[PDB]
Amino acid sequence: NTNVYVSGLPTVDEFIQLMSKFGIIMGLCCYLKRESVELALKLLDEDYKLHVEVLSMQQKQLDWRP
Amino acid sequence: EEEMRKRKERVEKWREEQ
Amino acid sequence: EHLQSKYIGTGHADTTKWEWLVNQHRDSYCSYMGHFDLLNYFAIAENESKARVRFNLMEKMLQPCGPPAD
Amino acid sequence: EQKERKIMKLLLKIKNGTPPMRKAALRQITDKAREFGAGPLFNQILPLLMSPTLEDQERHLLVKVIDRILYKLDDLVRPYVHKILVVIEPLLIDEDYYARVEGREIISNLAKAAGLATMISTMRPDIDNMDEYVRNTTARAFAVVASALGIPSLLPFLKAVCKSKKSWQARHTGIKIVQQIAILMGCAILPHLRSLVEIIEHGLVDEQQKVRTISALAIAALAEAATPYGIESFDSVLKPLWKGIRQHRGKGLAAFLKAIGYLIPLMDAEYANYYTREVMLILIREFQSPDEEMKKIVLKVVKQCCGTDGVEANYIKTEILPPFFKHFWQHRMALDRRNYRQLVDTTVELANKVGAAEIISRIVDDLKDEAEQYRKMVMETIEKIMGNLGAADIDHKLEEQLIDGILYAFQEQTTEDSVMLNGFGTVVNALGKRVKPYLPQICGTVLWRLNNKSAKVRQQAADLISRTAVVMKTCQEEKLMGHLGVVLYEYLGEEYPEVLGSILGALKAIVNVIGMHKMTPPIKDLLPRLTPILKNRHEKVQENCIDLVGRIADRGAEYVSAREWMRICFELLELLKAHKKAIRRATVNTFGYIAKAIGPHDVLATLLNNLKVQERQNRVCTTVAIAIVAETCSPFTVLPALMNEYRVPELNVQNGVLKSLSFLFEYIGEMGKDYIYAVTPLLEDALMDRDLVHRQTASAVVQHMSLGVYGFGCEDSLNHLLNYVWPNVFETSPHVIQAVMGALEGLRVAIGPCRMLQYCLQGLFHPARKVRDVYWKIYNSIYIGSQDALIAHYPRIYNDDKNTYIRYELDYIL
Amino acid sequence: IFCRKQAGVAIGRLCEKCDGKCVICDSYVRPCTLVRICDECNYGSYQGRCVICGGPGVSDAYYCKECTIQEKDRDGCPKIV
Ligand SMILES: [Zn+2]
Ligand SMILES: [Zn+2]
Ligand SMILES: [Zn+2]
Repeated sequence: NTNVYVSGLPTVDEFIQLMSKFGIIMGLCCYLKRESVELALKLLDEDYKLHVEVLSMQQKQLDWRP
Repeated sequence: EEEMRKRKERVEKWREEQ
Repeated sequence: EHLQSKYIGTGHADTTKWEWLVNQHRDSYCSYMGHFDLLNYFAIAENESKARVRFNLMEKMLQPCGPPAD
Repeated sequence: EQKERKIMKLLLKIKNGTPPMRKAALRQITDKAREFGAGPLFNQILPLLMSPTLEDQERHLLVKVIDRILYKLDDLVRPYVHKILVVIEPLLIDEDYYARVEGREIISNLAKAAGLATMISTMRPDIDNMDEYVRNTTARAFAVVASALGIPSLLPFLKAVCKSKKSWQARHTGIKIVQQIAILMGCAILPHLRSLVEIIEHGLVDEQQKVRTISALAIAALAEAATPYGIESFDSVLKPLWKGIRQHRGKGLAAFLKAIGYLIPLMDAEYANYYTREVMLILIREFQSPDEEMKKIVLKVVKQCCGTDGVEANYIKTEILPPFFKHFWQHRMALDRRNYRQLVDTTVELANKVGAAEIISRIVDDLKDEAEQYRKMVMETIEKIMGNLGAADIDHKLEEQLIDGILYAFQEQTTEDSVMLNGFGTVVNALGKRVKPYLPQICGTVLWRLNNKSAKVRQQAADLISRTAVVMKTCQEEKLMGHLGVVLYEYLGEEYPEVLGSILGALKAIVNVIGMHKMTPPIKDLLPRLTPILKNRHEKVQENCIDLVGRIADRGAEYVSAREWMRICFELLELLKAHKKAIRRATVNTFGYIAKAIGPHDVLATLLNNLKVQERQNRVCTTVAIAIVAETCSPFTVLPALMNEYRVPELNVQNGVLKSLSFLFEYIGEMGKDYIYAVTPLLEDALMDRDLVHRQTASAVVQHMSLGVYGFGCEDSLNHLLNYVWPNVFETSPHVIQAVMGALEGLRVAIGPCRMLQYCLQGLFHPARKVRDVYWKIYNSIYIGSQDALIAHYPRIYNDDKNTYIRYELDYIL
Repeated sequence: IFCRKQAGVAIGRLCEKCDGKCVICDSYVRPCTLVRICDECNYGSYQGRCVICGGPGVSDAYYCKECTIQEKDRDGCPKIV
């Protein structure tokens, strides 16, 4: 699952910018890929105290095309 | 507080030496 | 690539046996002229002076393989 | 008429459009030049050169035309020399250096084109002109004429001009030409020097003050150009100059003193003594002179005489210093920047010979002066002298006066001065261990200025800490350094980034000094305060903040949590690719510290998960980060994790580990030798694989492995990888084929040109043109790369009927 | 395209954005050999131009180690044109 819930929040404008650092996104969040959830649990926890618990073109953002 | 005490000493001490 | 043409002795898909060997021979004689030990070897082997060996190599630079194919 | 329009078309295609249009049009003008004729062609070109609108690069291209048409036209220019010259001459006097050099270039070309006799016959009527401006340009024209042609060629003309009895204006211009020749030519004068001096020599003796002045300036210019050689040439003029020094007054004497100042550095030590002493009887008298032009000269002559080897340090100490300090080291001299810089220089040179303490002891009494600008002058002089010579010469009683004065000057300047910051930092760093007794006074003075209300004034106080914390280490360091740091810790909330950068630059200087246990804002309080500062937009803040977080990671890793470091790494991650070189270098160094701090395992696991889920921008940043975690810590800790990411059956993660490996091998360089055998089987899979981008970047890994391991053996593993690179030689996609050429150009170095030739031979004459095109492209890279090495490696090719193809010399035996 | 005229005494320069990149390969790893540019590319307005982009040069341009090994320092004045 790529969906993540977040607590201890301050806007949507803040929230998306804040979470974009843990990986691409297609309160609650929905990442493209599962590993973003590992990054969020490691890092966005404690980041106020923030608190955290658990098509083609969109995938083509992860591509290494030159 | 030494800070201003020593500041005033420096400036006067020259104008006494002058 | 085009810029390789700045450098003599490169080739291309219509380079002939004669063109390629003439560059190998010219590069070889220039190498012999520079490498003092390789020039020593030929002077001793021919029993000839290093100055005449150098001169003979320079004379060979003009037409090292004989005339172009036709 | 229409061909003149073609000149317009050709000018247009030079002045505008693509470089081959310019090149073609220039070739057209230049070969057509004979037909166009000098008259019409210059009637058309000179209006452009006269236009105020013409850019420097347009003018330069028009000069690149003028040179070539002048060469082509040659003698055809002779009727038009006069007209051409008067348009060009003003360039020789333009303040723009490039407009000036361009004018000299075209007068040079015009003088190669036109006969010497015609240049002389053109410019001779201006020798005698009433306007000094006309004479001045004419003198510069003839100097360029002399430069382009032989100097001896012009000598017989100069010999007539300098004895032209009927006009002082003419004799004057002759000697201007002789001066201008020396200014233009430089050391190239030397073989013609005595010929030039013997043209001037009678002028110093003349009955006209103008002619004596210009002849003294000519001799100054020749002596300047000749330095240090050529004294034997000037033996003619030595007597006339002293006979003049003892007699002349005003700017007419300033001219003779200028000449002498350039002659004394040319002399042997015995003559340097005799003639310096001859100077001082008059030069000391001129120390009283009201004239700023004279004062400029006498400081120059002092600098030149005292800089000469012969003159005793004791002579300077006894006869120069007392009148010099009396007349120049006084308040009135600070008022003019010209005199100011000249006096500072002259004084520093006196210090170079006589010693630091002899000069500094005459100056330091004025560090405590009234005037800011005069305190600035002495401070700049002490700055320069102790930067040159250090503290060794200075008495204890002179330290006391230096430091008292330095502290007073700093507490006195109303506005932050760079000079005071320089002087204070220099003197403290020079004195070093000797500063120990004064540290309380220094610290109190800094701390006072660091509590000041002004932004700039606190910036200067923090800068001073930054430059001097190394000296402050000496004693009670924990006590003093610590309170300075607690004051700085308050200013970490600065509204001004210029200031904050310095606060950080001062904190950085403290942690490079203090043992981290004795920190007064504890590291637990320091780091959290810095974490929001890492995100500041301003370069100076980012540099000093990242670099400071660096020293905390390096020196005091233990005081903060693994997770605290982990969050810091993840924020630093994008700064690895920041625009500014300083910010990147700070980020690279300090990510390297924090990777040691965390330990490689979980920072790498975090980086490999980031490498799977971010945009191309941040994914390339993780490839840089993973390589830092390899070069720092252990490479052997990184590769096992990357090997496992490649076992994930998804093209995007697999492609990611290939970029990671490609940068890792570029980055770790010579360390790569231990790792080729381990990474080899991954590169087999990657280079056998169907994906175009796998094969592209596996080829890029092979380039960097190859260039990194050159000379450390491993050619067995690189030969093996060449068997998988080489089949890709017929790939047609731009990115894969350029990466394959890159790999082959790498392997040419590490396996050598012999091997690369052995792969080319069967394709050079293969039936198919599409094999030949590809193989000759590769061969040409090997050939350009390794032309002399290939001599040994070429195969035996047998003779034919018409042609000899054996190399018999290499068949010889000894 | 690269200029490839014979290089001279003039040192190549880089703007802040391109600072530390190798003109030939655009890598930022291990600058080793000072870039040298032809006089024409360093004349007047051209003087002080960034080798890669022609911007004001804040630092000296440096060819990387990988390029120096391959003798790519030797091809001629690497001013991009
Ligand atoms: Zn490079
Ligand atoms: Zn160039
Ligand atoms: Zn640039």
